[PDB]
Amino acid sequence: AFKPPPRPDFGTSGRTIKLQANFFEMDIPKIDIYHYELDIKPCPRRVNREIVEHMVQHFKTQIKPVFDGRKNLYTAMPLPIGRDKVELEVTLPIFKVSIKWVSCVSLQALHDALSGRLPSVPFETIQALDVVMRHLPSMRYTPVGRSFFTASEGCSNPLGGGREVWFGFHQSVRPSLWKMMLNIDVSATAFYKAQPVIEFVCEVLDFKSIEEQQKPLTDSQRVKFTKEIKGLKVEITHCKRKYRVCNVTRRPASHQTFPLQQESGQTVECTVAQYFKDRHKLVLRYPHLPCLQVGQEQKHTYLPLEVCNIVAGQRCIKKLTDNQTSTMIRATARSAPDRQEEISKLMRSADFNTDPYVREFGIMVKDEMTDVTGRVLQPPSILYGGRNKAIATPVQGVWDMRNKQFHTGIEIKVWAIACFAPQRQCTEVHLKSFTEQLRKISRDAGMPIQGQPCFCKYAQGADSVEPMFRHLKNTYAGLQLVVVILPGKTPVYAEVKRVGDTVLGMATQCVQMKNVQRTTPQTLSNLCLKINVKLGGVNNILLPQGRPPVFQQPVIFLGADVTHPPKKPSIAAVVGSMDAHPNRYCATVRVQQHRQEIIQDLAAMVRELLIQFYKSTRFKPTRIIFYRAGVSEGQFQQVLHHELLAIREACIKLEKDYQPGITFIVVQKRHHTRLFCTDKNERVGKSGNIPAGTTVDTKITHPTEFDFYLCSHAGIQGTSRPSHYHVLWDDNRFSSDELQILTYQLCHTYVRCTRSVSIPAPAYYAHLVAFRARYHDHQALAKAVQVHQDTLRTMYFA
RNA sequence: UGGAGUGUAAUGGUGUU
RNA sequence: AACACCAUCAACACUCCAA
Repeated sequence: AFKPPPRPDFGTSGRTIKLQANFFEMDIPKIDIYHYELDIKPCPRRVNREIVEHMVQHFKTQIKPVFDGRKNLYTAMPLPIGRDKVELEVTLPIFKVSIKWVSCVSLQALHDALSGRLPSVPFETIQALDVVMRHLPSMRYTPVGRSFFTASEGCSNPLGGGREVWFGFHQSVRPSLWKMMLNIDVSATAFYKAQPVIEFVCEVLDFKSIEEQQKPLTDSQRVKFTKEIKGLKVEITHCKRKYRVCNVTRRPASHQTFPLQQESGQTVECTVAQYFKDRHKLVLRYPHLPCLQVGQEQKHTYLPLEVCNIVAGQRCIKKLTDNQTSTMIRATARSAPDRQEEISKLMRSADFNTDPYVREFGIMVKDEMTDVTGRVLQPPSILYGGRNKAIATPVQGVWDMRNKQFHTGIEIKVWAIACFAPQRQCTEVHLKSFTEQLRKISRDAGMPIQGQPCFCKYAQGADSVEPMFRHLKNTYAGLQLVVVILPGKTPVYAEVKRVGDTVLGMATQCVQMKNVQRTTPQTLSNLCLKINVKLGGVNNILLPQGRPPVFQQPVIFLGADVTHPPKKPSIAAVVGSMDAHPNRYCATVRVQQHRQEIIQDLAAMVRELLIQFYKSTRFKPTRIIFYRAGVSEGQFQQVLHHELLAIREACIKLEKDYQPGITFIVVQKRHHTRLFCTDKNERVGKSGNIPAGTTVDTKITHPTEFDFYLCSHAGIQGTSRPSHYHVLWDDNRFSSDELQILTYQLCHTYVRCTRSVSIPAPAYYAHLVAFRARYHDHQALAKAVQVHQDTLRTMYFA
């Protein structure tokens, strides 16, 4: 449970399709770079970079480095130092800096690591290279999180009010098969427009000009302007000095008063306008507008609008209106070719091969994106049943149930209707029409509604939920489903899930109000999928004969994900397959320490599933496929250490000396890796993304370890995010082709739609279970997520 | 709450007049 | 009570499901 497995082979299945990734090939010298520790007493990163810059130029006689922003420093060539601390002093129109030698980061070892010589890739080297590549834009651009942003060169994309659209990019140095690469992905966000506050007022209050009004209109405009400007920074323009607006004056600049404290003699009552007239010899062109209160309320510092400008680099947090969000998505999340050309454009205007800090270390980055071969895997046949037992073939990652019926359809004979929407806006005609339509779609799907509901009543208040269901359960012998019509976002849903999933173990299905009023066959169809799954039936199965050889022996599939609160316990969810299709899953959910991604009680959970598996299959799993979702790279060593043992432990304490092969895989949807079609004809749909099933396990993947990219879904909008799979462990010794095909095939067992999803069904289900347990003093709440006896044996989370 | 896709700080710590 | 720094994968919105 210590070392991750090396990549066994390279996949050869599927048709090859020429691709380009957003990785940029880097040329790195064999020189050793020198690392030094800094000690600065007592400061923000920008201040540190500035201080280091001064220290660089002011100590050139004694001693062109790159800087981390925090105590960490690197140089290309060595300098006059020793292990001894060398402390000095600098001055900013006042700091003490201590430079100490640390280490010699050899890039020869990096070439040896990328090559077959050394198995391990030195992390310190990756850190160093990243610091080098980031030192310039950390000062040149506006850093946000792990990205760098900036304004627009020519045109200015506006949003209205004081906002505008700033574009940016996220860079990170990554290792590859033979050559270090620079991963870069563009992004965009909303900053505050660098304009005079007078114009900020104009734009916020919908003024064509400031001279449209000469007297303030109302307190409400003061509140609106305050709501927009309170917290922002502004710079002054009659001296330079940057200030932070704390409030807005009620009174005009001509009447807003303050204690003048004119040297000795203390205070005299003076108005702001009069102050600017006397002190700064400035008559207010617009004395009638109120003032910005800056600094401390006790300090009484006020400023007229015509001397304040809003400083740039201020990102917005305020809510965005319809036009703002529209213009945002109408200028970002563009099609794949557009994003591609934007990244190319970015690599053109950033110009890394000309920057001095980059040139200092003799690094060369390719101005063209990385060409990668790639291959599109083959979609599995989906077997439907009914009288015809028709087959559905996924085309472009999507299929349909046209002239097809469920592999195992359930004849629904007893069901109920409980509408929580007001009858005023939800008539009985709506309910009856919805019932007819639903019955038709149901009978067509292979899950026939054999007759009218045995119950149909309006209601109100969450408090009506718990009593009623009991009554409903005791009156009608053998009811199968309870349908709950909801009027939109409501805590009622949460109570319906509480009573339904935990208390009685009754199959419940909520439907939003509007979908009862206006009904489309698609909605009713997917809804029927959900119903048929919730009642223990089987929508569709993978073609039995068309499966990887892993299915030749009893194998269980596990999915795991963790969800964290907005102080409250986090929750980890682990699901497991219960047949050999594999269509049916059972869910286990636990509560945990705050924001602890490492699943603590995993072992126990696994045990349950394993036990349940046997109970459902009368077979003991010879193999365990564990899809862990939600963990990033920096956690792997930790997670792989505990959870794998937790899995293994669960296999030992259960029966004898039973140790099946565990295949620990990590799913990742959150990463900065993009893929584009080289051939224009290979583009798919309006978004022009790569075809569903696109697999890449070369060039841009890990040099030694077992990882691969898989885009298993069709891009509906924007640019697809290819799901990343990193095999942290493999006892079954899978081949690349077999495991990739297995994954892509498990991406088709999602029962909520007739489409291929981005991540495998177990992981998705785990996410759904976790997010479901979210709606449901620590040991008290620990029993709140424990679902019902009968609910356990179902897929309620769907 | 029919479904899929993709766009965008909180805490504990040290410290401050 | 504000303000600095170091360690740490939920909401909202849009697109698509006529010819």
